[PDB]
Amino acid sequence: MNVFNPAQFRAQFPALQDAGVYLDSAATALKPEAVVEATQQFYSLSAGNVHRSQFAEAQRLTARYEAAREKVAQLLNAPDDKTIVWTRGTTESINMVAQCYARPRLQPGDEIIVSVAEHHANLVPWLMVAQQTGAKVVKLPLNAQRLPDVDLLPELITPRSRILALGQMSNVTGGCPDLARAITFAHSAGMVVMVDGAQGAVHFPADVQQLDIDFYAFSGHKLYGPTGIGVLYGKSELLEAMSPWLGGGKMVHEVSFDGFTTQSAPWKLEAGTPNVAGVIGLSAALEWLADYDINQAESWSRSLATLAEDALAKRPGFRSFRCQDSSLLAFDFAGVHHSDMVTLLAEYGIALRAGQHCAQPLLAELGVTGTLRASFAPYNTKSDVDALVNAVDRALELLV
Amino acid sequence: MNVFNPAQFRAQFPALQDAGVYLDSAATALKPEAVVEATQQFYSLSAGNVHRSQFAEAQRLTARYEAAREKVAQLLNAPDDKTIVWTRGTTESINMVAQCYARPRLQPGDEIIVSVAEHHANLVPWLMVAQQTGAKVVKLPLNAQRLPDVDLLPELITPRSRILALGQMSNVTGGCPDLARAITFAHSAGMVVMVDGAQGAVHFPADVQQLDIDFYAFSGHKLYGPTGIGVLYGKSELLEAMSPWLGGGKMVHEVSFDGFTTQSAPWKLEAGTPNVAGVIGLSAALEWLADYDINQAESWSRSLATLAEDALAKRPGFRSFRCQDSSLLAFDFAGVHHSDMVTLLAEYGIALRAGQHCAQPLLAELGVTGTLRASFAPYNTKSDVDALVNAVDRALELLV
Ligand SMILES: *Cc1c(COP(=O)(O)O)cnc(C)c1O
Ligand SMILES: *Cc1c(COP(=O)(O)O)cnc(C)c1O
Repeated sequence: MNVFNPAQFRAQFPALQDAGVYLDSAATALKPEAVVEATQQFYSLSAGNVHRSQFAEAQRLTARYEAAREKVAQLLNAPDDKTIVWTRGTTESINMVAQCYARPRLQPGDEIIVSVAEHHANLVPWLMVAQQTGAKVVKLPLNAQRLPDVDLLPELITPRSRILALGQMSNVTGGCPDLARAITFAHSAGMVVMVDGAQGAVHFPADVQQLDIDFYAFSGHKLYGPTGIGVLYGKSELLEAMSPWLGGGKMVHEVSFDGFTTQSAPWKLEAGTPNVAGVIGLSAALEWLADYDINQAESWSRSLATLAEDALAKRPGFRSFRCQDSSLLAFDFAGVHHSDMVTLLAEYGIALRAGQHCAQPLLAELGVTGTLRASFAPYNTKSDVDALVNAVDRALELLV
Repeated sequence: MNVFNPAQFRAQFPALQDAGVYLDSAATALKPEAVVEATQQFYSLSAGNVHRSQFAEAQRLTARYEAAREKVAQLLNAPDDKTIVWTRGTTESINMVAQCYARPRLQPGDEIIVSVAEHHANLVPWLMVAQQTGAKVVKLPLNAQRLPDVDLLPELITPRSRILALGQMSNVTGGCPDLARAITFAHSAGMVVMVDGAQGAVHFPADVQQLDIDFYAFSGHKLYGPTGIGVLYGKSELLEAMSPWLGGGKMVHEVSFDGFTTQSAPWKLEAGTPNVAGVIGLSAALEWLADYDINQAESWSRSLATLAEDALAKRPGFRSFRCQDSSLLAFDFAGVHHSDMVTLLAEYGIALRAGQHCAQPLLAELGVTGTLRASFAPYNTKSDVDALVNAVDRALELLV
C-alpha cells in the first residue's frame, strides 16, 4: 500500500497559512497547488491553434482537458467515459434528471419518493417537476438510527411509484443509508434512483457499477476543485433516453427553421461553450488525488472528528447529530446561540459554520432550528482538534 | 480627452507572446493579467471567516464579488443591479427566457419571430419551446446588405406575434441590425424582445435603457473573462414575472414536503453554489476594461480588419462576408479548402478558424458551406495584418 502521509497531503494547500483552523470543508474545499497552477496556466495560454513559445505547456493542458471525463469515470468506476456529463454543479445535475428524464415520463398521480434527509438540491427539483406533471412527492422518513428508513420502502412503494431520490451521505449527520438495498427495492418496482453524491463523492466515492446506480451527481468545488463545475453520471440507456437539456451550439447536429437534430450523449446534454477552466481544474484535482489512498485519507479525517467529539462530549450541554463516526460533526450547546459561537470561534482563529445547511426538512425532524458543523479533511491536523476544543471552552466561558 | 493606446492595452495580456497572431477573439478572448491574478488569489485563499495573514487580499476579493453585478449594470447602463442574473453563458441565459418567461405564456398558434442571422443559441431554444407549446417559429430573412430585414418586420408581425429573437451583432458578418427600430416595432405589437449580445456586449455594449431592451444576454469568456460565467439582463418586471429556473438551495426561501417559496430576483433564478471564481473573474475583467475607451478601442480593431480586407481583396478568389466595416472578418477563397488554409496559417503563426460558427441558416442563406474568420481585438496590431496577408499568400502558393 502507498501509505497516506497527512503532512505531505496538507503541504499541498497554499490557503492553510492564512486559513487558520479550517473546519468548513463540507461547505467548500480548499484547493491544492495542482488546481491553482493548472488554472493559472489555462488563463495565461492561448486556446487557439498557435503556440510560439509555450507549445509544451499547451499540449499538457489539452491533455488534461481531453482526459477529464476518463478521470471522473475512474473515480466512480463507470464502465466508460461517455456516461459522464459536465454540469455546473450537483444542483444542475439533479434538475437535469428531473426535467430531461422524469418530466417526459411522469403522468398525473405518479409518485416520487424523496428522503427526509435530502439536501434541497435533491428535493426542490422534484417538488417542481411534480407540480408541472401532476405527480407527487412522497416522504421517506428517518429510522431510529437517524437514516432514511430504507426498510420502509416496501410499504411506501405503490404501483404508481416512479422515482426515488436518495442521498449517498447526508451533509448534516454524515450518515450513509442502505443505498444498495434501496436500489434493489426501487428496481424491482421499475423505478429509477437519483443519488446525491455531493458529499459521498469526497469521502466514499460511489462504485456505480456494483451499486447499480442509475444517476449520480456531485460538485467539483467540494472535491478540491474549481467552482462552477459539476458531474452527472448516468447509465448509457438512460442518457440516451433523456431529452435534450439546454438548446444551443454543440448539442445540435443539424439545424434549420423546420427543426433540429442533436448529438447523442453526453454532448446531447451539453449546450454552448463548456466551462473549460472548470473541467481542466477538475481534471487536475482528480489526477492529483489519484496519488493518495482515499480510505486512508478518510480514516484520518474521521479519527480527528472522533477525538473532537469525545472532547466536546465532556463539556456540559453538548448535543451531537453525528452518524457513523463521520468526518462531519454537526452539534450545538444548550442555551447558546449558534450565531454567537461561530462568531467567537472565528475570532479565535477557528473557521466553521451553522445555519440550516439547505436541509430544512431534515432539521425539522431532528427538532432543531439549525446546527453548528465542523467538518474534517485529510489536510486537518491533531492540533486543529485541540484548538477547536479550546476555542469552544473559551466561547462557553463568555456565553454561559 | 484620452487617446486609446493599443501598445498599453496589449501589454496586459500574458498570453500574447505565445499566441502569435491571435485572430480568434470572436470565439474566445485572451485574458488580462487582472483576471489571471484575481482567479489565482481566489483559489489560493480560504473563503471561510478566518484570515490570519492575508486579510487585505481576502477583503479585496470580497469587494470584487460584491461589486460584480454593479459593474455589469454599469456596462449596460441598467437601472438597477438587481436586474442582472448570473448564468453559465449566453446559451443558458436565452434558454432561461424561453423556459421561464415564454413557455408558461405561449398559446398554440402563437408566433415567435427569429432572425435568420441567429447563432444556434438564439434559435434552438425557440424551436424547442415552440414544439413544447404549439407556438410556431417565424423566420425574419436578411435584407440586401446581409442584415436581418427590420423594414420587413411590420409585414411579418401579426395579431399572434409574441416574441422577437434577434442578435445584436452576428458572429459571422459582424453586422448589427437596426435594433432600436426593431424594438419599437415589436413593442407596438405587445411583443417582448430577446437580444443575443454575445458579440455585441464586446464591441458595442448595449445601453439597455436607451434601446428599451427587455432581455439581453452575453458571455464572460468573450469579454476577456473566465469560462463558465454569463449574464442575463432583464427588466425587473420581467424577472419577477418569470418562473424560477433551477430548484435548489439559494433560490428557495422556505422548503417542505408540501411545497416551497422562492427568493425574489435575481436570487430566484440562481440555484445552488454560484461559479464564484467566474463572478470574481468577470468582475475583475470589467474593472480592468473600465479604464479604456471601448468606443476608441473598437475603432482601432475595425481599422485593422479594414486593412486586412483591403489587402486580401487584391488576391484572386477572395470573397468577404463582412458588414459595416466590422472588426469581424469572415471570408473564403474560391477553390481552396478552409481546413487546409487554417492549418497552413497556424504554421505561419496565425490563429483563426473555419467552420459553420453555430450559424447554419445564415451560411445556407449566404450560399456557403462554411467560412474562415479573422476577428480583430484591440490587442492586435498593424503588424498582425501584414503577417496575416503574407501567410495567406504562401498558403495560396502551397494549395493552388
Ligand atoms: C453542496 C451540496 C449540494 C449542492 O451543490 P451545488 O454545487 O451547490 O449545486 C447538494 N447536495 C449535497 C448533499 C451537498 O452537499
Ligand atoms: C458565443 C456566442 C453565443 C454563445 O456563447 P456561450 O458562452 O457558448 O453560451 C451565442 N450567440 C453568439 C452571437 C455568440 O457569439
